Order: sequence, then C-alpha cells, then structure tokens
Amino acid sequence: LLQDIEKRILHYKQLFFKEQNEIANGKRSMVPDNSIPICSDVTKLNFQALIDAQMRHAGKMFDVIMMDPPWQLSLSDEKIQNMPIQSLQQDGFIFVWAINAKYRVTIKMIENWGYKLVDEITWVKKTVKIAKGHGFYLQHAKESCLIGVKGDVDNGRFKKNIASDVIFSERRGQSQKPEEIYQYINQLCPNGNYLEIFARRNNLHDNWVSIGNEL
Amino acid sequence: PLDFTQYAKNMRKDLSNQDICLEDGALNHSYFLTKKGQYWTPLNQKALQRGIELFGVGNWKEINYDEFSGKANIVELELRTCMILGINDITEYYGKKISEEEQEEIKKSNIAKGKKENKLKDNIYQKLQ
Ligand SMILES: Nc1ncnc2c1ncn2[C@@H]1O[C@H](CSCC[C@H](N)C(=O)O)[C@@H](O)[C@H]1O
Repeated sequence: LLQDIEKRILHYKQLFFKEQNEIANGKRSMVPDNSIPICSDVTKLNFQALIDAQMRHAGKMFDVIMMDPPWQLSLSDEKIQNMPIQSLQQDGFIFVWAINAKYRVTIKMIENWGYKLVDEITWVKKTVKIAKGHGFYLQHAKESCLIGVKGDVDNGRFKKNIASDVIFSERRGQSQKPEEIYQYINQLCPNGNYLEIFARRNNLHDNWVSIGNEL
Repeated sequence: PLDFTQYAKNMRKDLSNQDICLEDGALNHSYFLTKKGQYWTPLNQKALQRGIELFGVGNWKEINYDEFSGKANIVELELRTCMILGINDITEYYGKKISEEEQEEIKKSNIAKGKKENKLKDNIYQKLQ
C-alpha cells in the first residue's frame, strides 16, 4: 500500500536524523576508549612502525598476542607463517585459534616463531550444553586456542594458575570468540600491553592494540 | 604506573587512519557507529554542500560524479540534504541550486519555523502532507 509505504519512509528518516544528531552531541561508541584500533592488511603492514611506536610510548613489548588467522579454505598459509611475529614480542605469551584443519600446522607455526607450546584452551558451545559440528572423523563440539611462550614469565606481571583451560560461552555472530578470553588474559597478565591480529570490530578492548582490515 | 589512555593517543596518531581518531589523538566514535567503509567524512560533507551550490538539490546523478565519484548511496545524499536545509521533506527545494550562504539561512529559517510551530523533532522541521 502506497500510503503504508509512504508512511514508513518518513518514520525511518527520522531515526537517521536522530542518530546523526546524537552523534553530533557526543554519543559514545560501543568501543572502549582505551582500545587502539588500526586498519590495515598485515601483508601490506610494516610492523616496524608499530614496533617503533610501541617501544616509544611503552619502552616495552607485547605481553600477549592473539590470532584467528583467516585460514584459506583466506590469506596464503605461507603469508601468515611469514608475518614478522618474532619481532613483535620478546618475553611473553601468544594465543592462536586453530580450526581442526589447521591444528597441527598452527603448532608448527608457533614453534617456528620460537614459542614453546604449553597449554591449550578449549571452547565449548552451549545450547542454552552441546555443539553440533560436521567433524571429518569425530563431530566437533569445540575449537581451541593454542598458547605458546617465550622468555621469562617468572616475572611479576604474569600470574601462574590464574585461569582455566576450559571456556563455557555461547556463540555470537560466529566467528566470534568468547568474551571470557579477555578476562582469562587478565588473570595471566594484569594490566599489561596486549596485541591482537586479524581483529574484528566487535572484539576491541581497552589497552589492546588491534589490527584487522575490517576496522 | 602506565597511563594507558595517553599511550593510546600517540599510537592512534601515527598508526590509525585519519578518520578513526581526532587530531588530539582521541578516538572518534562517529567512525565506529557507522558501518564499513560507509563513514561520512567532514571533508566530503563540505562536498555535498558544495554540490548543491553548483548543481542543485535532486541533481544527485549530476552532483554525484563531480564531488563523490562512485560515490555515495543516492539516498544518503538526499537524507543529508534534508539535514542541511533543516526540513524533513526536501521536495519543496528540488531542482534549485542553493548557495552555502543560503542553505544556512533556509536551515536557520526552517528550524525557527519548526520550533514556534512546535513541530520540529531532532532539530529537523517536520512537514505536513
Ligand atoms: N590479508 C589480511 N590482512 C589482515 N587481516 C585480514 C586479511 N584477510 C582477512 N583478514 C581479517 O582477519 C579476520 C579473521 S576473523 C577474526 C575473528 C575475530 N577474532 C573475532 O573476534 O571473532 C577478519 O577480520 C578478516 O577481516
């Protein structure tokens, strides 16, 4: 009905008129203020700039790094392996999410960058308690974060025995990782520099650098 | 004993795209409420205003090539123009090229009119049909 349609359009423009107005007035972003989004493609990215600045404003190097590589089924597998991660951090943990397809390869990847595999986080998907995945040999009801370490964590900053291997949350807009990972990272490192690569807009947090081409 | 908030700025200055953060180095929530890639920059706002002065309202196809090359949803323009003139029905002004000096007046005038009429919502005058 034209009258019905004509009617909706005016109602709709009003929202937009309102939202732009609210923004004018300072309406906040969902994003926390302390987060440091950067938009680039890593292949394109020169990590020197990131290192120079980080050393410059912290005189330090990343406590933690996180990854959800966009595995090809889509960055070349070679490209991710070849990212200059080793330069990025000197004494810290690394997290990386391995789909069951890449699980071994990922392992080889962190070891390549000089990490020692010490722990794996497991993430279950709860119906709200089960996940249906079309597993090649066994159906999958989780994916998992592989954690590697280099250097001294005997340091005060990282706290041992502060987190649980298993995580329990619902899946939102997958691929979107559980919130609680950032909490668990708080246990491990309390208020320390963190990084994240391949990052989407939703997952930005305070004190966290983030690089993705979707930011 | 680190101020994360300060740390955020200098990084955001040399690292983050111009749209993402303000000159001071604070992060501008405008960019982050809008989607993509769909951000409407101050500078191309000037371009809309400039475009109306040259080609006139409802000249979007002609206006579009000159100031936004692809460049914009035909709707985003008309919606934004409704904002420039301070009305919600832009039909009245169509095909008329309006100077920046005059867009300011029409907006100023239309709003005062809305307010006294008591039919202005969100700083835009609502128009009877
Ligand atoms: N060549 C490239 N360079 C940098 N980032 C890329 C890329 N190709 C894909 N990406 C990004 O890597 C991300 C993989 S998805 C990341 C999921 C995200 N961690 C979450 O919170 O769920 C996507 O943002 C994709 O945009």
